[PDB]
Amino acid sequence: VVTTILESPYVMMKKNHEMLEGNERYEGYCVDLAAEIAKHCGFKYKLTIVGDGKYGARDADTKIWNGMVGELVYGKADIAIAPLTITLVREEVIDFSKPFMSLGISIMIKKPQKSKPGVFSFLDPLAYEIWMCIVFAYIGVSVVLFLVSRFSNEFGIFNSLWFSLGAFMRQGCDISPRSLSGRIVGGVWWFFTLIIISSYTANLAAFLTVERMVSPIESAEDLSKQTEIAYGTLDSGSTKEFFRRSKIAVFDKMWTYMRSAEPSVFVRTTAEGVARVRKSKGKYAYLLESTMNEYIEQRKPCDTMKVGGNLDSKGYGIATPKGSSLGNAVNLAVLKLNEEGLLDKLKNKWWYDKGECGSGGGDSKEKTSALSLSNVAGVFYILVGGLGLAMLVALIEFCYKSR
Amino acid sequence: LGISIMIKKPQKSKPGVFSFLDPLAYEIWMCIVFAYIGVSVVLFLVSRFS
Ligand SMILES: O=c1[nH]c2cc(C(F)(F)F)c(N3CCOCC3)cc2n(CP(=O)(O)O)c1=O
Ligand SMILES: CCCCCCCCCC
Repeated sequence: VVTTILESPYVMMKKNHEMLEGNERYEGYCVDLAAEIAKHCGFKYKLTIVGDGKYGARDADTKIWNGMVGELVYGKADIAIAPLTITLVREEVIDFSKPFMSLGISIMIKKPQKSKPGVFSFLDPLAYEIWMCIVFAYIGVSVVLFLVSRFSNEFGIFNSLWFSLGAFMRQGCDISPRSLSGRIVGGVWWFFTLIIISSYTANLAAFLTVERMVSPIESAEDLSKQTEIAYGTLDSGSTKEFFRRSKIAVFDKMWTYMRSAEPSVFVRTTAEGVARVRKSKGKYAYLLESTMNEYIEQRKPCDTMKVGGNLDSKGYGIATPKGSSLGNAVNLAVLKLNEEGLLDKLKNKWWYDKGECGSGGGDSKEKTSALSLSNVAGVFYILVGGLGLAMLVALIEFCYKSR
Repeated sequence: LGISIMIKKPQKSKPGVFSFLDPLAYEIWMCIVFAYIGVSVVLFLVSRFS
């Protein structure tokens, strides 16, 4: 007479549960765990799911345990082969195994996918500092060419800025320097433009060929500092109580943010939380138990992923009432299962082998597409802006010269 | 003998006649033509003021 719980990856009801019902045919990770714990410790067990459907807790006035703690303290069932977060209160009333699985408060974010190419994206292949240095190098070269042609000759400032700009944009030059000191400047600026244009084309080809996606946030230590991404918990439970009772600097900040923030970042249920993460953009991050997050990221549509380590560690046990002669028959078997590499094999199978998606198959899967007008339109805007400006200055010069 | 794979035979996949235009979408080429006409007319207009 062992209890259980209905969490999907641990104890699940298979297709056509009417035909296959009861201890004879169940599916789940905890089901295989119970089978193996019986194989190591032969005993009569009947899978009696908890009636209440939840884990232990005591009401302050009622002072009674309910779920898989009430089913154990009150002799309603032998043990509880199900995920129990080992904790002080539960231990004080049950006898806990050595943790057969350790976990923590993971961070859940939507899988980083390529954004819409912004306006002014054409100047991505070169850093901002390089663009500014290009502008001021052009303005320095033109001034020096002017000064050189006016020591020792139509290279006035206006007519030399045009030559430098013509030489940069690969379009043929109208005139060429004749002196030696003008020709040195011409030659070195020609070399400079050649190298820069080759660098821009090559780096753009690198951008287009292999795409490299980066997670916007890596760990909660930086998620606290960001604050442009909203991150939320479940309503109330281990996670919220942990954050309110925390005293570490980063966690205290991550709680002060979420305590006073609008709208309601706290989510009613984990299904709503994952739905909100998937629906929204990368502006929402969800803080849940590590196991649930690892499991969720494997099912369809595989649109989410786990980032960063576990914030605080706690383990899952196999409960047993204090006076049981079976109390010490489970510690040793759990330790042996953990040491044999059997529990890890069970989890690996149950989570990755029964996985909706695989990482290796879509690892590269690279396909290239034609440059849409969205990528480029940042230069069409500049073109039409330049034309409008040219007409404007033409009218200004005309009006000034007419009077 | 043994268990063996079986996949659809990859076709020759001959390229299109005007396949050289692929690296830029249709909209980009046509807006290039239209911006060319616009720039030519604006340059002419600005050049001529009496
Ligand atoms: O003993 C407890 N064990 C628990 C085990 C699990 C899980 F491992 F996932 F099955 C969860 N979930 C976390 C989110 O995914 C679905 C349910 C809650 C548990 N809670 C309530 P908490 O206080 O919110 O942790 C307990 O009290
Ligand atoms: C899709 C066919 C249109 C391409 C026109 C190419 C001409 C551009 C040079 C002005």
